[PDB]
Amino acid sequence: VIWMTQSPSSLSASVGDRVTITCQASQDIRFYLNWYQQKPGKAPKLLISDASNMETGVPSRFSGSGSGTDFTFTISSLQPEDIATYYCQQYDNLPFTFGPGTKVDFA
Amino acid sequence: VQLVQSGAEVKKPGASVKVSCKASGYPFTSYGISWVRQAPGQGLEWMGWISTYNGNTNYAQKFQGRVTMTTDTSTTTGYMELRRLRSDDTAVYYCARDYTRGAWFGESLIGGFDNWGQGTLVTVSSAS
Amino acid sequence: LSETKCTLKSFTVEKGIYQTSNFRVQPTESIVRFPNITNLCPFGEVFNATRFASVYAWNRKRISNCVADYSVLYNSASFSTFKCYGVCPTKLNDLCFTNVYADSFVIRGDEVRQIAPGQTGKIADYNYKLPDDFTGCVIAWNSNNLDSKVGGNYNYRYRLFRKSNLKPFERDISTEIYQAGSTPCNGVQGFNCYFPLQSYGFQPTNGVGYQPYRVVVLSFELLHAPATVCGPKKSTNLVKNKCVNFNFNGLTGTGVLTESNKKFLPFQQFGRDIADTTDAVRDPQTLEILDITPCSFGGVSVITPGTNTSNQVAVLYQGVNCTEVPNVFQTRAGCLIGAEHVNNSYECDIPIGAGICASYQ
Amino acid sequence: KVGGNYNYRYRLFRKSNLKPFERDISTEIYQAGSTPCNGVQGFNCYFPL
Amino acid sequence: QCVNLQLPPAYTNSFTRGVYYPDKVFRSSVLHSTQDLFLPFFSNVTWFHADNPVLPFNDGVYFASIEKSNIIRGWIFGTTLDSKTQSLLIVNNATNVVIKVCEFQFCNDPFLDVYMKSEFRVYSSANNCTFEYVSQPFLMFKNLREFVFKNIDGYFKIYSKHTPINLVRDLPQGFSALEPLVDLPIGINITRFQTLLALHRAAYYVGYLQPRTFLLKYNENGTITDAVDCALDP
Amino acid sequence: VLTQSPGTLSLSPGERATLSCRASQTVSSTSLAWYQQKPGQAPRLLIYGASSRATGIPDRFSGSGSGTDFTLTISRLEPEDFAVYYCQQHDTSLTFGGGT
Amino acid sequence: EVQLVESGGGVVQPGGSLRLSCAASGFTFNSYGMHWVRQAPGKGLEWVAFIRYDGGNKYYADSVKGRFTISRDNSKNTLYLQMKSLRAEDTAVYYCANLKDSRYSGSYYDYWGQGTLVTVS
Ligand SMILES: *[C@@H]1O[C@H](CO)[C@@H](O)[C@H](O)[C@H]1NC(C)=O
Ligand SMILES: *[C@@H]1O[C@H](CO)[C@@H](O)[C@H](O)[C@H]1NC(C)=O
Ligand SMILES: *[C@@H]1O[C@H](CO)[C@@H](O)[C@H](O)[C@H]1NC(C)=O
Ligand SMILES: *[C@@H]1O[C@H](CO)[C@@H](O)[C@H](O)[C@H]1NC(C)=O
Ligand SMILES: *[C@@H]1O[C@H](CO)[C@@H](O)[C@H](O)[C@H]1NC(C)=O
Ligand SMILES: *[C@@H]1O[C@H](CO)[C@@H](O)[C@H](O)[C@H]1NC(C)=O
Ligand SMILES: *[C@@H]1O[C@H](CO)[C@@H](O)[C@H](O)[C@H]1NC(C)=O
Ligand SMILES: *[C@@H]1O[C@H](CO)[C@@H](O)[C@H](O)[C@H]1NC(C)=O
Ligand SMILES: *[C@@H]1O[C@H](CO)[C@@H](O)[C@H](O)[C@H]1NC(C)=O
Ligand SMILES: *[C@@H]1O[C@H](CO)[C@@H](O)[C@H](O)[C@H]1NC(C)=O
Ligand SMILES: *[C@@H]1O[C@H](CO)[C@@H](O)[C@H](O)[C@H]1NC(C)=O
Repeated sequence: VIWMTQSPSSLSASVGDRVTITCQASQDIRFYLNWYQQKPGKAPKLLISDASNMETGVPSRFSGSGSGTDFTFTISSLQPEDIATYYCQQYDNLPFTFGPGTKVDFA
Repeated sequence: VQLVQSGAEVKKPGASVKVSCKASGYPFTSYGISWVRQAPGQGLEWMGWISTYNGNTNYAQKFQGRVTMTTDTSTTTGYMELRRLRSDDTAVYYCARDYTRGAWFGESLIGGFDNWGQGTLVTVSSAS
Repeated sequence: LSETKCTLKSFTVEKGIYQTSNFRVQPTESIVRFPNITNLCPFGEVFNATRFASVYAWNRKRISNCVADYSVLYNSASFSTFKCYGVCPTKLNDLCFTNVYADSFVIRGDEVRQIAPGQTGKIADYNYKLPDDFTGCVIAWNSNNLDSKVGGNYNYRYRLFRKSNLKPFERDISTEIYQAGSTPCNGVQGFNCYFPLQSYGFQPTNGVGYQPYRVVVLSFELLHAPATVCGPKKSTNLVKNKCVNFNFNGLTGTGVLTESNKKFLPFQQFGRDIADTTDAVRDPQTLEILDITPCSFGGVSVITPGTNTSNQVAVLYQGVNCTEVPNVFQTRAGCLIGAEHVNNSYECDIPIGAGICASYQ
Repeated sequence: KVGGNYNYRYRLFRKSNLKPFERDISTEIYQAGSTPCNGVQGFNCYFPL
Repeated sequence: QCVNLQLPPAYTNSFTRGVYYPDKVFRSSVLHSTQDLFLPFFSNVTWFHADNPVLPFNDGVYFASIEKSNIIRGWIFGTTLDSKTQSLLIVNNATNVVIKVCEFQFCNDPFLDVYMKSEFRVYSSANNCTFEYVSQPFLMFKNLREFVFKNIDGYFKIYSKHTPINLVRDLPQGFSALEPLVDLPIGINITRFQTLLALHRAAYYVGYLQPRTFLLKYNENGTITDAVDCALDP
Repeated sequence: VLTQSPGTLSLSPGERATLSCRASQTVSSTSLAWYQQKPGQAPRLLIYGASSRATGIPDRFSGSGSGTDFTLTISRLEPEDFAVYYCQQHDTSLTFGGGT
Repeated sequence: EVQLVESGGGVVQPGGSLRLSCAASGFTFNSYGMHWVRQAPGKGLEWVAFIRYDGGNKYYADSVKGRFTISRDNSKNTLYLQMKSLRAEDTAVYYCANLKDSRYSGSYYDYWGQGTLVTVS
């Protein structure tokens, strides 16, 4: 089983700030990683697939990069609508695994 | 793996001290427990060894009749008691996980004291 | 109907009843039941010993009442030899035994090949003998850095002389004088009188075949008794009255489990049928006796008029209740699905069995 | 080579065995424990070749 | 402390006696054929009065006793019966059965000295012990106690049965199977044995087992209720 | 009895260090170990079995020896390598050296 | 247009069993492999099981493997999860989803249902 981890567990940031979230895989998963954003009471929404591929409809302020065990998700300029928990999921090998999730607060 | 011990204690001469050693992060009964003493500014002195599996013990010649070791397998904790305390027994008492002797057969092994604790300071002064 | 056409290997099918397949109830879940052992087996204290015994006086260590992880041994890069007989080391990690014995000693490299069933030679014959039906694993490694000395380590010895070959698992430590001719010795060494044990020349500069090797032989026995040794075990809850896959103390199979009325005596762990299959077991944790019966199965027959009359069919599930199958009629022949039962009577058209016939009306 | 020919290498670490005729030339860091690497070599983090 | 305290043999018929469970697998409602060391039917069994000589062990022993006073406490099994070799000592006391294997230096005529209180006068020394086992007493109208002793592949196996008896200087007729009692991983040779009696300040029978094929009848409850000794007659 | 030398080894950072331990009697290589103790801290095992590295110990540390003469070496002293080292044997009873 | 609707949730006792289902519409259900994911209160997401488009190969997480069964009916456009030997730890909201994947499911689009709560008490 490939375990997933994230850092930090939580962060606080204001509107206009740059937000960086780190995801790590227990083993090399190439570029095969999905990034999901979840708000309370709702199902998760996909923002990025295959490490860097942006989903249609996702604002350009969002990005991501990385390979192997090392992946980063970035918001270049945080908006008030971006307060949510972000999860990273590997789909390289079954069973599939999600990370613990990183919580973003509004400072 | 983590080993923890009791806090510092002060005793009068002729009394006795019992030092605990709680251990976790490994199969407790697979490894023995060793005890080492170190007086201020002094080198390391061995006190003895106990098997967590069968309760078999071995003691250094200076502590025979003075030291008793016991193990609680339900709380994964070792203990060592030193009797007839003297002022020169003032020292830090360390507990470590042992791989110099087998727990089941009691034979010498290729290894050492793999994991140590914080050490319990015992002071033996008549004056408070 | 398509299955009937394929079974008969024909695109046209005549009126009749045809067996086309067999049905079988599949396991709803998989359950594992191993002994409740809290201590791990002392393998570390066997292989990392500071000193090892000689081959003439090999050492025996009994392993019992514990859990064993062989994944640390087979996957180790430290071993030069790891040969198993009667069992796979990768499958050993989920088997159970009544006892495991670890035989340990030191020999020269060239003698390692003698540590195997059916072998002969100075070691196989006079020092350490394994049976032809030996089950277990032979593990060995070079110890030139530990058991050799610059001036030679004559602390290790072997038997050179004997009257006859040893039986399996025998240990002979006699040091009395061997008479090689017809004239006796008086306990005194001399012509035709030799001390039976010889020392090994163990120097660090010696060739590979001459250097010392540490050997551990793991002998595995499975008598009819509560297993005292089991590999890494993950146990599950016990499920009854349903088709399940099970593993009881290393015994794998599939079937329905129920409380048994069989009066087992305390020393009994299981029963057997005339087919040599197990039909009852004792649960290794609760000590409850369970009956084992395999899951419902049987033939599937398709009833049809000729395809030149109709493409309609009915299906007979032979020997089962209609309630276990997933116009449903229960016959003594089994469950008939797709046919309408009527209270009239006619001449038999397509025979079903037990007085029941079917026809296209 | 007299000083050693380190031009030739082999894979020492992997998550699982290769299927027949597979070829893997990834150079990313292998995590051997439970703590992640950050692409950085260190404790429980080893370059696979 | 050892204390220094031959008659012609008497014989009896073992009609259908000494059958035991060959293995631990449950069977029922079946006739099962087995080859093992069994006491032949209607054999001539040696009868002693508790007269305690050293006897040969051969291939295994069927032992039985009839008593109402617990005189027979145990047995000695071994080869040399001295400190030169490992010997097996089996004794019963008021609370437990005690089993030891050591280089015992046995007395010339070993016994247990009874005053309620008892003292063992069995051996003068017990060096280099290799095996020890303690449990509840084996043994604990007259009491008929039956045992089977086997030593195969280093394993010393004991089977037993206990019933009342109202007969006098002989063994009863009828079928009764002996259940497994203990299986000890001792690893020693046995060629001779002796009985251990409690003497204050009963009778026993000895038969020998042979390699015989039996047909055993397991009833609906999985207990053996009948048997045929295939080599007895046509 | 185990004895070590020098009692105090004076070296600058970046330098190679060598520490000796000697025995009153022959000690099997399988029954010797080396430890390090930093100021205010419990001892930690560095080497066991004379020449085997303990878990978590950097490549800077190594050792060798036989008979009555054993050595601990550090290829290059880092600021964290400045500590008191002890040699131990458990071939007969169990004893420690005086430390260096 | 695309919808995924879970049902069959509720409260059950420990050691019991429960059958969950997910109706699908607006998309080619019979073309995609399907996943189950659960989320305990105050916790992150946990992947449960996957089934291929043809209803053949099935996969499970170690936490549910041997207890839970995954199945589907492509004629009724419905996904199912059959849970047995339930424990208190299984209390969670269960979601059916078509997770974007370039290796196994071949899904280009990512869809999730509304979720159904299962409580073990
Ligand atoms: C012997 O000890 C070493 C170091 O602790 C370990 O790597 C090795 O696996 C041990 N061997 C066994 C059988 O435990
Ligand atoms: C399991 O543990 C129980 C006590 O919790 C004990 O009664 C039982 O006999 C054990 N089973 C086995 C096979 O040892
Ligand atoms: C098949 O059906 C046709 C009428 O459609 C009939 O004439 C023919 O005889 C039938 N063949 C057989 C073998 O019954
Ligand atoms: C199965 O069929 C038999 C009659 O053949 C009936 O007695 C029995 O109750 C049925 N079992 C079930 C579960 O309906
Ligand atoms: C056949 O007769 C039974 C009563 O014997 C009745 O219950 C059943 O409904 C009848 N079925 C048909 C098709 O007439
Ligand atoms: C019994 O006989 C032996 C052998 O002669 C002798 O050594 C022992 O002292 C005698 N015991 C008594 C009580 O006389
Ligand atoms: C019986 O033997 C056991 C084991 O040696 C001992 O503990 C017990 O006290 C003995 N009983 C009596 C009455 O001597
Ligand atoms: C055990 O037997 C050995 C000979 O194999 C003998 O030298 C030794 O003295 C015996 N030990 C005791 C306590 O008798
Ligand atoms: C035990 O019996 C075997 C087989 O006859 C024999 O080789 C061995 O020497 C005997 N050992 C003793 C102590 O009698
Ligand atoms: C088998 O046991 C039952 C009680 O469970 C009893 O009624 C029956 O008579 C026994 N059969 C025999 C032959 O003893
Ligand atoms: C095809 O879809 C129809 C509903 O439009 C359904 O009734 C039928 O069973 C489906 N067939 C297959 C093979 O899925």
